[PDB]
Parts: sequence; C-alpha cells; structure tokens
Amino acid sequence: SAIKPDMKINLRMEGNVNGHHFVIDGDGTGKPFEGKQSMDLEVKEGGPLPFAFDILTTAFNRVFAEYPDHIQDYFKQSFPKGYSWERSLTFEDGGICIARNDITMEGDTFYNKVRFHGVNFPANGPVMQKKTLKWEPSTEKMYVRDGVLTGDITMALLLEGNAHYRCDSRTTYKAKEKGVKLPGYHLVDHCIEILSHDKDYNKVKLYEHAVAHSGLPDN
Amino acid sequence: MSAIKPDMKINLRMEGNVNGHHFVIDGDGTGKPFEGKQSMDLEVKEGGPLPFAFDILTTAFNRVFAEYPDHIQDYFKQSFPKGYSWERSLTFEDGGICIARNDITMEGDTFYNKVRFHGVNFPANGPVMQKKTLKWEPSTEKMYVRDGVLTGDITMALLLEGNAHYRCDSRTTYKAKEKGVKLPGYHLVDHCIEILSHDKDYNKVKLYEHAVAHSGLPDN
Amino acid sequence: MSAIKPDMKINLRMEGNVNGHHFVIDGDGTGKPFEGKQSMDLEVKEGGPLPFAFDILTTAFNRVFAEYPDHIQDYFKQSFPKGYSWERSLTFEDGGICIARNDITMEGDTFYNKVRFHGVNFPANGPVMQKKTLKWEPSTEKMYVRDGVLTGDITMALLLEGNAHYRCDSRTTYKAKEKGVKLPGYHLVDHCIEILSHDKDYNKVKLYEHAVAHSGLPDN
Amino acid sequence: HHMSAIKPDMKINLRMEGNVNGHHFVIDGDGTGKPFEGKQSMDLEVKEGGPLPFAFDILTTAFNRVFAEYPDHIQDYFKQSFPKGYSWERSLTFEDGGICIARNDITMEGDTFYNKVRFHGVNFPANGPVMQKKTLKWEPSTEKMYVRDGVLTGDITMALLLEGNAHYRCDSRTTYKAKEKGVKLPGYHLVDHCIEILSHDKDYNKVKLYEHAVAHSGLPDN
Ligand SMILES: O=S([O-])[O-]
Ligand SMILES: O=S([O-])[O-]
Ligand SMILES: O=S([O-])[O-]
Repeated sequence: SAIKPDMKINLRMEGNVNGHHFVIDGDGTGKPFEGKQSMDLEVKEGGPLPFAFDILTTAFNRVFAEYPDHIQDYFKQSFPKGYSWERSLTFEDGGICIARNDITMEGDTFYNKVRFHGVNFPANGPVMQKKTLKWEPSTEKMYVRDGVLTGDITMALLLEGNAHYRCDSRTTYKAKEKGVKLPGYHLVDHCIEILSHDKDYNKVKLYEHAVAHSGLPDN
Repeated sequence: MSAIKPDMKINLRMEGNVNGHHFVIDGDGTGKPFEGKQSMDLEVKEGGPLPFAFDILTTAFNRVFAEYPDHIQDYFKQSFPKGYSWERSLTFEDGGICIARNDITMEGDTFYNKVRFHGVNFPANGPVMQKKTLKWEPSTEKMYVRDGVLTGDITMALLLEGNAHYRCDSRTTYKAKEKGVKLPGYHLVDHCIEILSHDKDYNKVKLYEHAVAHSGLPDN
Repeated sequence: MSAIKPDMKINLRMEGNVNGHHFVIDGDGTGKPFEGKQSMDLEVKEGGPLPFAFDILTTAFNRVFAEYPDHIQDYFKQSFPKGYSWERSLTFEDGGICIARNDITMEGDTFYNKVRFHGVNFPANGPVMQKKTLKWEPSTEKMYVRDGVLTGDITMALLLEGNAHYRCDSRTTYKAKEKGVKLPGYHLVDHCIEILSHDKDYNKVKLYEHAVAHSGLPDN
Repeated sequence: HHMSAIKPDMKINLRMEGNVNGHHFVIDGDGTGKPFEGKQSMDLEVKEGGPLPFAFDILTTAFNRVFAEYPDHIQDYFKQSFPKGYSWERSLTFEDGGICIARNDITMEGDTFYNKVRFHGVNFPANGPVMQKKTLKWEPSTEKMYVRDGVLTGDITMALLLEGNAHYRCDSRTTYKAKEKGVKLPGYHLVDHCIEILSHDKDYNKVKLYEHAVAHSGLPDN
C-alpha cells in the first residue's frame, strides 16, 4: 500500500577506501514494481576519487526488484518502516570491503543512509589503477541463515584488456518491523550500469535492473 | 558429418575416494545436447553402501548438454569429435573439500566419461556424513576466460532436511582436446540437477540435469 | 634516530560499528617497544554495554611493540619519527567480517592511535553475538611483501566455552608515512594477547600483548 | 600410558600415487628419522610420470607428525597412536586457485614406518608458479593444532618463495585420526616446521627431502 509505481530516492554515502575519505550525494527516480531505478550521484568531497567508482556501485535498495507472485517480497513488505542491509565484498586480490545501508521511507521518497569501507587494495591492482570497465551481469542467491535473509553472489568486473576481476559478496537483510515473513530460496538476476559521468567520476548517473525468479526450470 | 547429434548416449565410469572410502560408480544414460538435457542411471559397483550423501557426487557425473543460443559461443559442442576434459574443486562451508576430473570423448552417438572424484575433511557430524542433504538448489554458473582457459565459477546451495542450506563454492576449468577451439565470451549458465529416483542405500540412482546458457539481463 | 624510547606511553581513540551497533573506545597505556610489550586500560565511552564479544576488537588496539632480532629488518621501529598506518581484514569462519585501520603517530613519549573498526554479518547465535569467546590463542603472523607493501597473514583461533575454537583469517598491510623506508624480508612474529581484567559489561578492559619476531626453524 | 615401540632411530618406507592437472605419477621413498628430535629425511625417486611438468615443491609436505619434538606438557597425539598407527587427510588451497587433496596412511612394522600417500591437484593456471616451475622453497611456518568437530585438526598459512622474490600463498587444513581406541586429544598448540629440498637432479626425478618440527605452546611460554 505504501510504495507507489514511481518513487524518488535520496542518498548519502560516506566512506573510506584505502584511507581515502569521501562523501557522495545521490538523488533519483525509479519503478519498484518494474525492478528499475536510476540516480544521479555527485562526490561532494574526496574527489577526484583515487579508486575505481565501480566498486561503489552495488552499494547505492532491492525494493527496486521485480518479484513474481510465487515469491515472497521481503523488501516491499518492509515499508513504511524500512529495512537494513549489511554487506562484505571479497575481491580475489585481497581487497575487502564492508558496507551498510539503513533504508527508510516517507511520502514518495526512499532515504538511504550508507556507509562504505574498503581495505587492502593492492597498489598496481585494477581498483587503484582504475582499470575496471563494468560489472558483468550475475545472479544473487537468496536464502535464510541464522534466522536472517542472506544473499550470496558470484560477481565479476570486466577489466581493460579482456580479463575479469572476481568479487564475492554476502549480504544480510533485516526488516525493521517485527513480524515480516522470510522468503524461501530464490534467485535474483541483476544488471548495473553507469550511464554517464565526467572524466574523473565526480558526477555519475547509475542504473539498476533487478528481477527475482525460482531458477531453472521455473524462470 | 556433424559431431553433435540430436539424441546421444552417455557412458560413464567414476572411481573415487571420499574421507578414505573407496568407491566405483558406473553410469549409463542419454541426452539431448541442443536442448541441454540429460539423464543417466548409476550403479555403485564397489564401496556400497556409500557412507556419505550421494548428492556431493552428482555434478561430477558434461556441458555439451546445455542449450546455447546463437549469440554465445558453444565451446563444448565445438570440442567434438575429439573431446575435452574438465577439472573442478568443490569447497564446502564446513571444510569438506573435493576435487574431480572427467576426460570425455565420443564414438558414434556415445560420450565416454572417465571420472575421478576425491574428497577429504568432511566432519562426522556434518550434513554430508550424516546424509542430511535433500537437493541442489537451482544455480547459475559464471563462464569466463582465465589464463587462456575456459573457467566456471559457481556458488551453490544444498538444501538440507530441517529447512537449512549448506554452501558449496565450485570452480571448474574446461580444456578442449583439439587445438584451435574458439573460446566464448563471458556468459551465464543456469542449471538444475535432480535425483529422480534412488534405492534405499543409493546403490542405484537415476539422475537428471538441465543447463541453459544466457547473457543475463536485460537479455533472456 | 628512531627516537623510540625504551618506555613509551600509548594514547588511543577507537571509533566504529559492529552489526549496526556504533561504539567509541578510549585507551590509555604504556609499553616497552624493545621487549615487545604493551598494556592499556580501555573504557567504552559510547555504546556501552557492547552487544558482542569484546575479544574481536582486541587485535586492533602497533607492531613497534615487537621484539626484533638484529638479523631481521624492523620496519616499524624504522617508520618513526613520521609514523605509519595499517589496514586489516578479519574474516571469521561463520561469515562475520571486520575491517580496521590505525594511523599511528608519535608526539614525544607517546604513540597516538586513530582506529576505526567496522564489522558486518555476525550471525545472531554465533560465538561473537552470544559472547562465548574466552581468549585469542597464541599464534604466529607471516610477514612478507606483496606488491611493494609489508603484508602480514595469519590464521588465528579464539578459544570458546568448552574448549572449542573459532577460526579467524587476518591480513594486515602496514605502510610507512615517509617514503623509502626499507622492506624486511620474509619473517615471523609470535604474539599473545591477553585480557587481564574487565568489569562485568566489558566497559572497562585492561589488555596486554606480547610480540616477538623470528625467522622460524631451525634458527628457533 | 602405552609403550610406543618407536625406537629413536627409525626407517621410513613410502609409496605415493598422484595426479596434478591430469598428469599421473608414482614416487617412492626410503628414509630415516629421529622421532624424538623431530628430524627426518628421505631419498625420493619418481617412478612413473617423470619428468614432472609441475613444481616438485607442492608435494613435499605430503611425504608424518610423528617426527616432531613434543615437550612433556603437550599431549603427543602421534607417538601415542603407535604401534597401530594413524592417518591424515589434507587440503591445500593456493591463492590462484590451485587446489590439492592429500591423504596418508601410516603404519609401523618393527623399525620401519610405512606410508601410503595419495595426492591430487586441480586448476593450476598454465602460467602460474606451479606449472611454470618457478618455486624455490617453502618458507618456515607454524601449524595450529586443535580439536575440531571431535578430530585433531591442523591449520596453517604457508608461502612458497618464488623466483623474482615474491611469495605464493597456500592455506592448509589437515585432519589426523588414530587407528586404535583410547588416544588422548591434545589441547591447542603450535608446531613449527621447516622443509628443505637438500639435493636434486635436473628433472626432480630423484630428490632428497628433509624436515624438522617442534611443538610448543606459543607465548610467552617458549
Ligand atoms: O552491455 S550490456 O550490459 O548492456
Ligand atoms: O533438475 S530438475 O529436474 O529439478
Ligand atoms: O637445516 S635446516 O635449516 O633445514
């Protein structure tokens, strides 16, 4: 009842990768029921960012995800009060990130409080060298663990030069209100895209498409 | 003289050791390469009854059985008639680790599979030695090139009795026998594996699996 | 030239968040860098009482307090006057993951510590959220250079109630503030960290640590 | 609690079968050791699959924790498992995806320990240190011993020194199990080791291997 077909979103991410502090302001629109959202982002300090913007992109709301009827939608059922997610990103070269987002809503807008942190990215690695092109599309596996909805994902960044950079992520989602029903095992296909940006990535426009499904042969 | 025919046969021998238990499993079955479907009947010839869950073996009993669409290169069907081999490592969240290998070849309408499977470090209280597993959930394997070889990464979950999952992380490497097989670009493979039937000790099992490659969203 | 005195003060502020719970922890201590020893009294200024095992934070409260033999380069004694930073990941066997960083500087007789600590994904019924930890066991860190930076790898174990162990994989990267301080070759550190005393809610903690460097067998 | 019959100068017989990246091999070895001094060594000869297309170094830890100096205050699980013996299973995970599985069955007849080892390795990259044979030595390290899921378990983060002097990381988990009943389980401890190829021929077809291990309690107890 609370979510509408078209909603706004405000976002304030703050973080540190490799000792580098940054703030990023975001403002955007999207269709929760179509699994879509875009948003305009602007680094407000920390720019020029010394690292690849790509590592940030998954960390700027699953509520924007096309859920089919045979699958419980934890995220759209979390609102008004909202929900929180925490995430770790484990890169194949030792680079490790942790993140959190408190997602809230009032009126037509979703509010996202997001903290990002990253450690141990190697000097001549693709992240500090900015050799990343984009996230390749993948599929997140959703399941319950310790009484909590958990998502594991097998993720890859395309690099300059016809090779890929592995990332492995675990997310833990918690609805704020008591009583929200945990879903069964499902899978969530997603694509993420930087549609436009300036040369140093101080201002970027980002797009996310997400759809949930029960996998083969039901997808 | 096309190598891949619409209805083909599968001949399999697996020999292995998990936690120091030796075993031999012979397989016979069939499948439809272009539809990405296969089924086979397995018979434990040595080492029955198996002390561990049969489920840990079932990915190791052929990606030639995957429905590839036009716009994605099919390494597997292009690997024939000479064939290919794969190597896989399976890392479970409780420390059990398996490695396996299959050299697969082809004569006429039949694929031959010479498979080896080794496991160690499964705890006695774990869902594997307790034979507490139910099925592999559906999952998506990521295909991409690493050091000039086709590589596949997958995070799979084994559903357990009692409404719980058991995580396995798997990496496989596929190498065509013949020189000059064109490697595919990055893509996804969806799959499902289902034990369709089994006798009480799992000495005789009917297995079925379906694989479909694709390019992820938006495209389907 | 190092300007490390044989008795030094230690001043520290830690700020952070584990599983959404934000805490601030102030420390005051002293140490003897040349025999590898330091102890500090902590008190949590924000976030008391902490909902999680205090022992996970304990690693994060300076390898100058390590005993280095003459035959091994002491990167940490040599990073001063200017100081140094370290970054560190802590991956626990049940999916809990922490990152931490410290910027260490020296003003006279006192080392100053800016520490941030963030922890994610601890399961509600794991040893951390239920406070079933007893101590870190004594272990050994592997120091070596990777990509131009002193790196320390170690697998640690936190003793649990009943004498079970909880396993933590840690990686730290240490960076001298000033350019062209020299790189040690492969060596080992031994460490022990012991919580000496604490009140009921671990809001006042008194922590001791001992660390010595060596080159391993047969030298030792 | 029980006379080991381990006599302070003992022999070692060993047969190994393996496969790494699809290459089959058999290595034999005869050796000697001093179990109470935690020192041992062996002459190995590659009997099949020679010359090996991979770094010999990956195999060297698979060729017995009986040869480890245990001080009185730490339970020695290995010498107490004799005369009957014991077995281990081990997984080796390298930072670039190389994964290995190894197991050994140790028995004792009279003066001689007998080892049946299996070793299998998978997914070593073509231009990695292993396949390109660019390893030099294992650095000294320290394994942590503790009971896990009821079984004596050894964890260790090792590193192979490589040509060009970078290191190549490997993470090992070993499980040890006595053949007979009644063997006491140690408390947590540490075991230092150092392994060294003493001498070898061009193709690593004949190799001389030595190791030294001593168990201890960490700090500041050592
Ligand atoms: O290039 S695709 O991700 O639109
Ligand atoms: O894999 S299907 O048959 O569940
Ligand atoms: O003599 S020892 O260093 O192998």
